[PDB]
Amino acid sequence: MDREALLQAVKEARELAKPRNFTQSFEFIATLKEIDMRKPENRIKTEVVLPHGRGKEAKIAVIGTGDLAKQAEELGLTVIRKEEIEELGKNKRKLRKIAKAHDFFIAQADLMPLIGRYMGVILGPRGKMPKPVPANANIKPLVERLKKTVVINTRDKPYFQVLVGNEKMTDEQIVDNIEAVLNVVAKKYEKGLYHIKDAYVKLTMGPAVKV
Ligand SMILES: [Cl-]
Ligand SMILES: [Cl-]
Ligand SMILES: [Cl-]
Repeated sequence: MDREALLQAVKEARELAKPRNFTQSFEFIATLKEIDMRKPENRIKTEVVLPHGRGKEAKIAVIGTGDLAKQAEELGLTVIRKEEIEELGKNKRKLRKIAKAHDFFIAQADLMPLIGRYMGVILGPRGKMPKPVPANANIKPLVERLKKTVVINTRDKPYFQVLVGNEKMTDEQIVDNIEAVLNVVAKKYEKGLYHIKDAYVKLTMGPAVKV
């Protein structure tokens, strides 16, 4: 599965897709062979920074006080202050809304207990448990990475699908992004990309094109 094959798949996925009145995203899909997904160690749940980003930036919320909140404000992010944590635990409807509206959460490390007690019941099952940072952290670099980040998640099945860009990006960009995703698999298993059984590219409402 070389770059030429990937470009061909992206190109055809783009061409086959019917026009729709929204900007469609590119999705990359892979099945795995000869990997025992019954062993938890073989499962993948890994963030990947896409070199050209997602198409539209991921939305990030920050749970923090003091200078963490200041930084979040300076970066234009949703801020959830310490007082709001208990409130959101009460108002789970609102918490669901906030969870849906964001792709990643960053949290002041010392707030993790409070977050687990009150918000984790909603965030955890959605895979949006916050990632902790030290209270003195400069979060700008992390935020910039997360804006371009997608998650590869197989759960317990030899399959994943992941966002790799949108149609306003170039084919070359989509392929770079797909390569970044594949590198996770390459690094994960002893024989790496040997374990790719079949791979596909599609636009949101277009057909899946096999690589
Ligand atoms: Cl990465
Ligand atoms: Cl969600
Ligand atoms: Cl291109």
